[PDB]
Amino acid sequence: DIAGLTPCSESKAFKRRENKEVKSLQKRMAKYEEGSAPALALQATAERTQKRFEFYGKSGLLCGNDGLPHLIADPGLAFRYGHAGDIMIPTVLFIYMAGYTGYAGREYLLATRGEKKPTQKEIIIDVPLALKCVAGSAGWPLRAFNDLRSGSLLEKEENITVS
Amino acid sequence: GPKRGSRVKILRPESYWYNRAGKVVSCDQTGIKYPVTVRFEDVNYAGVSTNNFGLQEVEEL
Amino acid sequence: KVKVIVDRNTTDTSFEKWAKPGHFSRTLAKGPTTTTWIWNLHADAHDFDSHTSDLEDISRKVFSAHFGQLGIILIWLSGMYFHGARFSNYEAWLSDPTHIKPSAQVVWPIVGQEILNGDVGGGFQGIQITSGFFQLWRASGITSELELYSTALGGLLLASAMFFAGWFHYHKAAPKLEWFQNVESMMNHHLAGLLGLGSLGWAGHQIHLSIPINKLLDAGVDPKEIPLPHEFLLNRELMAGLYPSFSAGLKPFFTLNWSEYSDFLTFKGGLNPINGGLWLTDIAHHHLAIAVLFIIAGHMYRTNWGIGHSMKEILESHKGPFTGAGHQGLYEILTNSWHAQLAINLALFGSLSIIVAHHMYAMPPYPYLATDYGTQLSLFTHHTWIGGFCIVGAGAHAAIFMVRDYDPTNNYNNLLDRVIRHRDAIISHLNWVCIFLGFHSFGLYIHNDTMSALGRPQDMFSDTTIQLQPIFAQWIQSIHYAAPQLTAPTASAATSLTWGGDIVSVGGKVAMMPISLGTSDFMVHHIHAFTIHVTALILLKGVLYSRSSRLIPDKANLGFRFPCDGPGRGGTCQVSAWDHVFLGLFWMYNSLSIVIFHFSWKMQSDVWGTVSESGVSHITGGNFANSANAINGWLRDFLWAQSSQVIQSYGSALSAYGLVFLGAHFVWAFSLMFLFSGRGYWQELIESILWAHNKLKVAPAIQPRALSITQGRAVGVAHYIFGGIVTTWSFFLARIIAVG
Amino acid sequence: GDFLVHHAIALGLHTTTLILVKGALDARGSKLMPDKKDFGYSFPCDGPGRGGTCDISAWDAFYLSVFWMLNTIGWVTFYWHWKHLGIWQGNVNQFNESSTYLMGWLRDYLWLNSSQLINGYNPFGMNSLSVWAWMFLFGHLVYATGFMFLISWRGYWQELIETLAWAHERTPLANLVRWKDKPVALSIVQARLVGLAHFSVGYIFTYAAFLIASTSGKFG
Amino acid sequence: MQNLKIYLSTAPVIAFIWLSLLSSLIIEVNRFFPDPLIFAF
Amino acid sequence: QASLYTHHQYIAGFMLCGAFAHGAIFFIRDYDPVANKGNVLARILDHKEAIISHLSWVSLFLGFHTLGLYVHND
Amino acid sequence: SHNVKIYDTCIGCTQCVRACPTDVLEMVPWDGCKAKQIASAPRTEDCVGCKRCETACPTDFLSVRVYLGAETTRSMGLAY
Ligand code: CLA
Ligand code: CLA
Ligand code: CLA
Ligand code: CLA
Ligand SMILES: CC1=CCCC(C)(C)[C@H]1/C=C/C(C)=C/C=C/C(C)=C/C=C/C=C(C)/C=C/C=C(C)/C=C/C1=C(C)CCCC1(C)C
Ligand code: SF4
Ligand code: SF4
Ligand code: SF4
Repeated sequence: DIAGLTPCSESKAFKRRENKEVKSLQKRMAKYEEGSAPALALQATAERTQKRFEFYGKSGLLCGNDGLPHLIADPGLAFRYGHAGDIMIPTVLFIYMAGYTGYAGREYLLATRGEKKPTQKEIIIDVPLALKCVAGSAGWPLRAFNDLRSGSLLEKEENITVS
Repeated sequence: GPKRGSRVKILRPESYWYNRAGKVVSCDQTGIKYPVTVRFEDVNYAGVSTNNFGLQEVEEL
Repeated sequence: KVKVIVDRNTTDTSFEKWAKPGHFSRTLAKGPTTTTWIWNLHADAHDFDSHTSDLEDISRKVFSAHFGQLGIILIWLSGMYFHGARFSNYEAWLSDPTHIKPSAQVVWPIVGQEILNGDVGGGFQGIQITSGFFQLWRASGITSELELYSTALGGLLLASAMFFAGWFHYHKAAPKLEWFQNVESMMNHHLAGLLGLGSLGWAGHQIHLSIPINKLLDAGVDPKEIPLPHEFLLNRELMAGLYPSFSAGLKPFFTLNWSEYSDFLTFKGGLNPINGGLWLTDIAHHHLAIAVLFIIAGHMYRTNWGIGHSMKEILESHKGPFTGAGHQGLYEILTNSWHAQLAINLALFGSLSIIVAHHMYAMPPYPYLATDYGTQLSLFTHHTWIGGFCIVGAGAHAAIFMVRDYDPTNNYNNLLDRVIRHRDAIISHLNWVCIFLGFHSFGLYIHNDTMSALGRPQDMFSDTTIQLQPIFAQWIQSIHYAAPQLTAPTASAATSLTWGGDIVSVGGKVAMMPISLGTSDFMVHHIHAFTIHVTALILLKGVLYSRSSRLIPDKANLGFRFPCDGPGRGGTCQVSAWDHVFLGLFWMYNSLSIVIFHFSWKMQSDVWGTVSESGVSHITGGNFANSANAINGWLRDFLWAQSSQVIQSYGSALSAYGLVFLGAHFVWAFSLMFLFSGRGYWQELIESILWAHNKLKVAPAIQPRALSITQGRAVGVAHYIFGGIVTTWSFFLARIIAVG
Repeated sequence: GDFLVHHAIALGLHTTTLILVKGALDARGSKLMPDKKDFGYSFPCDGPGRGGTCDISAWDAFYLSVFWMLNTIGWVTFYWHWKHLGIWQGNVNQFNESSTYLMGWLRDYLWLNSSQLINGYNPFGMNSLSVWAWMFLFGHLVYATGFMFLISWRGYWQELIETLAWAHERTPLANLVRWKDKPVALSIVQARLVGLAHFSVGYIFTYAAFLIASTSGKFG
Repeated sequence: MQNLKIYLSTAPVIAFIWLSLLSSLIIEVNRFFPDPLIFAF
Repeated sequence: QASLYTHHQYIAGFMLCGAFAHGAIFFIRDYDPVANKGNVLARILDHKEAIISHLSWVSLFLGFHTLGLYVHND
Repeated sequence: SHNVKIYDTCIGCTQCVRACPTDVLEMVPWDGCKAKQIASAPRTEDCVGCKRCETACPTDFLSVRVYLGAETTRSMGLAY
């Protein structure tokens, strides 16, 4: 299909790749009589591993010749051809994960800025003031636009330069 | 000219406080080349918190 | 004269000062101006000469903090026994040691990492152990799991007693200076009390526990039938069955014929050809013989009673014609300054570790150390390095004494004095000895390398070709295999098998056979000599020129640890006496690293491997003296050849070595960033990034500053050594745990 | 595997420019030392003041680029070689399978190629690659020499020469023979320049021997 | 208790405590929801 | 081919690293800010950091993520 | 011989003159200063290049800046 790939469920080497692991695993657990937890621990992993195979085959990942599932970047490809969960969705997740801690770091420096000596306030955090920021940081996309358009996000031209 | 305690912005090209606010600790009534003395909360590379400037450079805000 | 003499309620135990970082040194108490104050805190925390002045304040901090280290070591020993208790396979190992491999650590299943649990033995899955606890615990007569929990708790209990001792002797009741000024008491006690009694106490454990137990094991019983330990000392008739002389009671000891005990106190020498260890009968006769000798040697110093020497007399009564006033200054140096007394301690107590690495190797004193090769290797490489650093400790602190604690008024025309004065002679000659060995030790490989590649093997120094043989070393091994005749008349045999003895087997493995010293053995020791000299050049030069050199007359006033003085004089870069320890660590690293590669692949070549009956085929098939003459065969036969164990492991039990192996490359190559670069480029670059944070108004109030010069040099050595040792760690274990 | 490498390549091009683009724009001056316009082009430092300037110059900035130049080219010439090796040897599966994880680079490309090269000087006899077997060692020893100049800085060696120029001076039979030009530990910048020469000369001869003698040993 | 808090508010403490809250959480998310390559569930 | 392709990559490397060095020797000596006031060269020196800072972002992005994937795949 | 030159910015703190291990900088009286004192370098001969001067200047950007020239028997500080 896409890019000369095939869905991993209808792949073949992928099916080798799944059923070659259990063999090497089970031939190993034949050395432990069931009265041993190692007989159970190995068993539980073989059943744990097969779950993910039926998951990867189902979810529709694309395995190339090797049988290993690949991904696809472009929105116009992921979206239209149906699998965007590889990056396109989690690339939104991350930004909200990263910007949240990103923007929660900016407010704290603002709130702790005006004082007698902000320095000791950076070493020793007052967690309540940091908590009020961790709370306030949520919905940073809407709070970033506003510091952006109100003009309070940038520090403008009093920055220092050299020559 | 400029008066003690009032905030300042510094346009001196070679400096660590260039375009950075500072508070005059003292201004001399004299003919000194560099009469005004400012003070900055920030620290220089040398660890210097204070410096003398010329009237042509210091500007009060 | 010698009294207790302590203060009371000196400091105040409270958190007042924990919330005030940098409270100790006057410079740090002012809070961070820049980011360096965060770094300058840690380096100055344990430096007690910057904190304070008098020895009362320093020593209390020093003494009270030794309890800290001991309180940590015991939490460590407790943890190691506990994981022997619950998570180890020990019982299964204990019954069938010739097969089961040792394991303690167990990996939680999550994140697909449970594959690290290897199938080992005794129906168990876990990590291999190279530490060697199991083969100690057999020699201590520990069988069940209950003895281990009792140590884990007892070890973790007494650990809590130390921190209280630490608290009690700093805050509450702190000794005065005079108390720490009593050496002769302290030396009577340590030598008699620790080592003298601590040997008897252990010589009393072996006799009533290990000697009886380890006889019942190799007799073929197993832990299920073994009497409890308190059965042995509470039953004679039980004990007398093992060794009949217990029926004699204590009379033979008192009636003064000790030949009576020749059953359970022997003099034998050689390895026991069942367990492979040293015969455990004489090891009791060992400690006992030492303990009696230490307690004697603890009485030579007088304290109250006017019997025994003082120190000051011993030193000041030695004056030669060559040396002028001899030792008149040494006493008031070593009792008035810690760094002086620390450099002396780290010197020996460092190299004593390296000495241990040869003995535990050459004559293994544990049951079944032979059948596990990873443990003998891991304990030869361990103690060398630990002895290697503690030597460089002597190089660093001796330099600290010069710069700081050294005053001329005490020592004039002294042995210390007369050394500083001719120093240009000492360093110059040592500097010649290195260049000498440089071409002779090393260069002879380049000859061997080249003459090979030119297709003229008739030339390269080898066994068939030009003979360079270790005459003396060979000749030494002659005496000691002829020793248990006349020079050692009462013995079973020679001390160890590395001498001219014969091979010994267990579990189809070679315990120890003899070792032959050929030309390739000759050429290497001189490379050991070459490195050990060069690394002495660097540390000695650091001590003698610490104060002031010919080019920098003031150097002392610039401190122990400083960057260059100028760019002037062609630049002074890295002239300080902290910076000669910087350099010594790359030669230490180099010196010891090849000490190992000599060991590891000599020992695989000429000793280890399975007993094949016919042929005694080794691991490498006995290629060393032929294999490695030139640097030619060190890539092929050693690094290349030996490393095909670590690389092919992924999805295997030891795969965690395959990751670490590379992970130790990344950290090593990462070090080069800090060694090759320089500050001012990194401080300029940070100036740009601040423009980014400023533009977004995110500028921090603790100003980022690039690492200081000597900071960047330290973090450069930190990784270069770290990442470089962790390779050989991963390269050895993955090698032998597979093979051995 | 093709994908992940082109980002390393792309990485190497930026950090090389990042260094060089910096050295150009800070040649005039920066916040730390804004005299560099008038202080010369290649100079050791401004001294251990105001934070201990080192490599502050614009030559020392260039100096650092070479070390990255030799990676981003090393990554290329590696990635070109071992994609082709499989194709010359008739198999596309050695690369695109093991190319993703970093072990195949070490475990497959480096381990197989080294077997032919090291057998040149073999004590059993000289192969026709014994030319390169030697040089591949000559390549490391120069590279390894290069660290002595890059790591150990001057002031250590200048105090060492002092002891030697004292010994040669006061030793007998060498009193009579003396130097015109008083020996001195070579300049700060001079070493780094000498240092980076060894680093490169060694960096090239190993890969020049490995590449040639891998494809001369196998013939693709 | 005044000063015990201020110490617990130092930089390295929170750096330890708060990462060990992520680390633990991110570890256990993988306990119940194992092997999450793509967001498909 | 191998002995060639590597030649012209390395010899292309050194030449660029020299293109920037003489780019610096330019700015360090024979550049004149007066006659260049308001030029295109002076506009670049007017923003040094933007160029420096963004190359510092791109080089880090590729830094963490490219290595971060090789390690994850390992 | 190294070059050392001094600027208007001096406060006359003498903290340079205390630094020079060869005693180059020598305080010359002056007028426009607050303390009416200015350093100066009569010997460019014996400036070794330590730049212990530039570390000692309390001034924001230095009142002394040592410009390293060529290096003679003295300015190399040779005992040989
Ligand atoms: C939370 C504060 C904060 C914020 C808002 C930013 C924001 C920024 N940094 Mg940054 N940075 C920070 C902390 C922060 N940094 C710290 C603590 C360090 C190291 C000590 C750095 C080191 C750093 C470098 C080296 C670079 C940036 C860059 C950037 C810019 C691009 C974003 C990026 O890719 O960074 C990527 C971030 C990193 C590589 C490291 C960040 C590590 C985390 C985020 C720091 C921890 C945050 C802190 C614990 C939050 C506490 C919250 C609590 C007090 C309430 C952007 C302006 C880049 C730039 O200027 O390009 C334009 C750049 O080159 N920063
Ligand atoms: C028989 C008497 C005796 C004994 C056994 C010890 C034993 C010890 N001393 Mg010691 N000491 C003594 C008398 C004695 N001392 C006297 C009279 C003085 C006065 C000059 C000193 C002054 C002194 C200093 C200044 C230092 C020691 C240190 C040490 C320890 C050595 C370091 C080590 O590796 O320990 C190995 C540890 C063990 C083998 C664990 C066993 C530890 C247990 C608790 C036995 C300790 C017994 C000890 C005598 C205390 C008992 C009395 C107390 C319970 C009331 C060790 C615990 C060093 C040390 O660690 O400082 C804390 C150290 O720096 N001692
Ligand atoms: C492989 C790299 C390498 C090499 C070869 C050396 C070599 C040397 N270092 Mg060293 N060093 C290195 C890396 C290296 N270093 C690194 C990475 C560091 C960082 C910590 C240091 C740090 C360091 C210190 C701190 C010290 C040394 C010292 C020495 C010298 C010891 C005397 C000696 O062996 O000379 C003998 C020469 C050799 C062994 C080289 C072999 C070459 C052959 C045999 C000769 C060639 C024949 C002929 C001349 C060919 C040329 C002909 C041609 C022109 C046509 C020696 C020159 C010490 C020193 O100088 O004091 C003695 C010293 O104090 N180095
Ligand atoms: C056609 C191209 C070209 C030209 C005309 C120049 C011209 C110049 N360059 Mg330049 N340069 C170039 C390419 C070029 N460069 C490239 C490609 C680079 C990057 C590598 C540089 C990097 C560079 C720097 C960093 C500097 C110059 C400098 C100079 C000026 C003086 C050069 C000098 O003193 O050399 C004199 C001759 C030598 C120094 C010979 C030294 C030998 C070198 C170190 C190579 C040694 C390695 C050797 C090949 C190993 C042999 C291997 C064998 C033993 C096996 C001069 C204007 C300098 C300048 O203007 O400063 C003000 C200066 O600092 N250039
Ligand atoms: C730092 C320095 C000192 C002072 C002055 C000085 C100018 C020397 C300054 C600059 C130094 C240097 C070397 C600057 C730049 C070096 C570099 C990397 C130049 C490379 C530029 C690359 C360029 C254009 C590529 C442009 C686009 C191309 C090919 C592709 C075109 C095409 C596409 C993409 C598809 C095929 C068909 C078509 C349309 C032809
Ligand atoms: S640059 Fe770094 S090394 Fe060279 S002198 Fe200044 S401080 Fe010492
Ligand atoms: S130069 Fe710097 S230090 Fe010397 S006097 Fe003028 S100001 Fe004070
Ligand atoms: S550098 Fe020249 S001037 Fe500055 S102190 Fe050292 S000698 Fe005196």
